[PDB]
Amino acid sequence: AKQSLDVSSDRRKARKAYFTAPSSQRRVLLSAPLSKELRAQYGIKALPIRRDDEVLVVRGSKKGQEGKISSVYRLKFAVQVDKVTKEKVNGASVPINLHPSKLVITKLHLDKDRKALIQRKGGKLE
RNA sequence: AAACUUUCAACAACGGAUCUCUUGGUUCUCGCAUCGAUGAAGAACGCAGCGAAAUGCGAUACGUAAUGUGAAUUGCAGAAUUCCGUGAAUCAUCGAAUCUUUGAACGCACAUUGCGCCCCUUGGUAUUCCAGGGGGCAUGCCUGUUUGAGCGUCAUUU
Ligand SMILES: [Mg+2]
Ligand SMILES: [Mg+2]
Ligand SMILES: [Mg+2]
Ligand SMILES: [Mg+2]
Ligand SMILES: [Mg+2]
Ligand SMILES: [Mg+2]
Ligand SMILES: [Mg+2]
Ligand SMILES: [Mg+2]
Ligand SMILES: [Mg+2]
Ligand SMILES: [Mg+2]
Ligand SMILES: [Mg+2]
Ligand SMILES: [Mg+2]
Ligand SMILES: [Mg+2]
Ligand SMILES: [Mg+2]
Ligand SMILES: [Mg+2]
Repeated sequence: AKQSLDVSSDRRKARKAYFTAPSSQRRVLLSAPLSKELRAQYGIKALPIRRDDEVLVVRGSKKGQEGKISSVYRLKFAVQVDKVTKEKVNGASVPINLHPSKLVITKLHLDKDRKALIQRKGGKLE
């Protein structure tokens, strides 16, 4: 239950705040949990998702597939992961949009800001 | 007997009801006090690699700076060794700037993209003419400054 008179339980307001979120807010909204191995290694549970992250799909119809995130398509709230495609009938190959909450990060793209982000969230960085 | 006409069903039409949704409205409550001659509200015209609008901006033109975040944007195209970085982004924030023609709108005028005058500077053999660049020139009122006007009026003068 809500205890503060600053946040809203209004469903209409929550949906406007989701669907009209700018990209810097959608980055936090498009978070993805880590794997068992990375959660043991880094001490933290979920991070905002990145391009060069390696992921495993754990839901839907492409579950159990691997790849690198080809694109974080924040305008569609989606991630496009290579090796996860739809073969069209003309021979074209279109990327299937995935949600990061149905993904599991199995290898992070680490740089200085990601390391500081892990340490900020309390992570082991090991 | 058909055709025709009528009724009913199924399927197909016409049409967009019903149901289920909802980034909208409505009403109540709480908190706050902030437009403009330092040029507002409003208007017109423009601005994007491909845009008519909406939204945003002003010839620095869907923006510049600065700061925070930290890798997007994307409908295509392009750029993406910049990506362990004073650093992507139609991102957030926003204290520095720009801000066309206007508009209370302020040289005058305006059904004109009309006509002046002043200063500095530049070019044309130029203080005077023509041109370009920059800066000015409204009204009422207040305080002050300077220059004045009035036998309104006081001293001082062979
Ligand atoms: Mg990070
Ligand atoms: Mg009301
Ligand atoms: Mg203006
Ligand atoms: Mg205005
Ligand atoms: Mg209008
Ligand atoms: Mg433009
Ligand atoms: Mg437009
Ligand atoms: Mg600019
Ligand atoms: Mg940007
Ligand atoms: Mg913005
Ligand atoms: Mg300018
Ligand atoms: Mg402006
Ligand atoms: Mg005239
Ligand atoms: Mg005329
Ligand atoms: Mg006066």
